[PDB]
Amino acid sequence: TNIEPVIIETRLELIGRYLDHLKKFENISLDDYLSSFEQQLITERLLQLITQAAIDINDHILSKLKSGKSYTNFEAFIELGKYQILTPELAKQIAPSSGLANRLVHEYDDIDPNQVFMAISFALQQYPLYVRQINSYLITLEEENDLESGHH
Amino acid sequence: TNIEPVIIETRLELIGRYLDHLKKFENISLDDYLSSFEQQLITERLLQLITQAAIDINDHILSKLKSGKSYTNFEAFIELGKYQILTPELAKQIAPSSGLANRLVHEYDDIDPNQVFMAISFALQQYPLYVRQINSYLITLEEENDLESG
Repeated sequence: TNIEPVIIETRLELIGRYLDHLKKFENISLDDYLSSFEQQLITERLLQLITQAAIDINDHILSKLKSGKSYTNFEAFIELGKYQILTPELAKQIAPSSGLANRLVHEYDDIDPNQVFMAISFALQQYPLYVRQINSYLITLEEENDLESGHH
Repeated sequence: TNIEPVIIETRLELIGRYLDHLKKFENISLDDYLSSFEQQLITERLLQLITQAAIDINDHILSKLKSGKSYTNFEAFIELGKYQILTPELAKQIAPSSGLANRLVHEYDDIDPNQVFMAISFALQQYPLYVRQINSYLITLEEENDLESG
């Protein structure tokens, strides 16, 4: 209806490409990761852009569904889970990771690579589910719109 | 004055680490760069962190030297040059790179690697001078602090 699918689809595509490259680190050992600033830089940027892309999708959706309402990045995930856009279970699991987009940008003097190593596996598990659920939401909206007004 | 040297020293140390790694990309060819997403990710984050660290230093300095006044990231560089904390020549050269910290974070769907490639060379030429000039400024603060005490 009011949401613009191209803004969302573009970001879902980028998240897919970011995840494809992040998956190359799925089996890296702790020792190898902690020894390589270069691999930390790659994964930190990928995690930052995945989470920021998801934040931008969420803000756009809520700007059309809950116009004039303000949400923190954490609250935005939970609200999508309340309205069946994400499952409440995924929303609650993935909402903490929303702080990564901020800490990797502004708390660069305080990045513990042991913690980022864990965030890699959490993102590879959670954000493919996020992409599929947002994508399913788009399909449902389009179907409901087609049913309401005939084929588009 | 009310400046906390630890804030500036920690960011200068981080900029030094980032520049040492960015230096590994000083002589790469553009065609290879365009073909490597991993090279683009590494250099993008290094440029983002260098510029954000400098912005943070500049914001701290000006929050004490010009409290109450607000500056954009571009204007913060120029103001430091105006007060000879940086040279006006370096401040003018380096101020446009200050937008990198925002574009690499929020305009991730609109990054031209050809422009980032150019930004590598600019940052390798300009931010070593920035680090030296800020370090000279810290020394003047320590000298002043030595006078006020002993």
